[PDB]
Amino acid sequence: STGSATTTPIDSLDDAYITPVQIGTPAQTLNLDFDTGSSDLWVFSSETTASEVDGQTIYTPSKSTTAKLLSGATWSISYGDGSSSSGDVYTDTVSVGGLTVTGQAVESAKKVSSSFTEDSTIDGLLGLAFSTLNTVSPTQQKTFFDNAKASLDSPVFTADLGYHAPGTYNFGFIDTTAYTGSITYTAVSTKQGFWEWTSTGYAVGSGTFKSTSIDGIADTGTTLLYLPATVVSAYWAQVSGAKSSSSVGGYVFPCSATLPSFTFGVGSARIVIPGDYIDFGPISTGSSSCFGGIQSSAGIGINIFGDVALKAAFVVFNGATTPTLGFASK
Repeated sequence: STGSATTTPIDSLDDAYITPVQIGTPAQTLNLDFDTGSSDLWVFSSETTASEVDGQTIYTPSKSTTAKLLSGATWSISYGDGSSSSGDVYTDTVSVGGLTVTGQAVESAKKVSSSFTEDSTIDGLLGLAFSTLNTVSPTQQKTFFDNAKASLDSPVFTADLGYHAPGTYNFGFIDTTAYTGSITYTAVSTKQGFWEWTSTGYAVGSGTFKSTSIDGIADTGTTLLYLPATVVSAYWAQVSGAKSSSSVGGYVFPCSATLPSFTFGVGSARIVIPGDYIDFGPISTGSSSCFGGIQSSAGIGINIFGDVALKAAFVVFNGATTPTLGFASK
């Protein structure tokens, strides 16, 4: 089997992407944030504290003939940005882009933090990291991908995120029309539960490539590119007036600037992030200070190849017995 679903930016900045997902019988379609940096499929629901719901579409398990309470199971998750959610668990039928999993754990939120409430466009998350990170207790649950894997034509999914435009998540096949040149595959460590890999270096604009190992995660659920302070300083030094602002919370730059590209290495291959992808616009409406899309990872504890990086590539998440990651230009 295979699946193919379009993913759409939630706003004009590509802060996140939503993908429609069918849950239950008859189908309830919710728009979920596919997150290769976590491993829980959770939804706003009929159980979510009323004051914490503001425009989201909810899953109502009592209206699904295939929903079953997973008795005694609870979940609770905290994300890198400090947001969180928790609740109980149902199993139900879940379909993405025509690919169906029966008995998928659907984690129903009883509580969500303010950032989730405030984002009316995101009805929940669909985790695509390794199932060892799943938070369900006392019986850990598998991700949608893990459950689908054995049925897939090939044990892979691909992320093809758009820059200010829709893109695609495919399951079970590689669309050879969706990228240019060849795909370069690189080793993955699953030791921390992430799609963790080592970039071979970087360049700023038309500058020379610096060969240096940068361990990080491929994370579709993180907006920006978070890299070591040395790398980030070298990038922003090429933008007149750019500075790190503790009050704003990262590097800002004059909105009058033209940003240089940023290249990262994948083996001997190179992915180029155009400068425009690094512009996140005014820090507040009307401001002439703009927020940068490359930020320091210092204090996170890991480097993160988030959407800024991933949307410059066609990315293969290869879930074979020994997982790997592939990157192609597009």
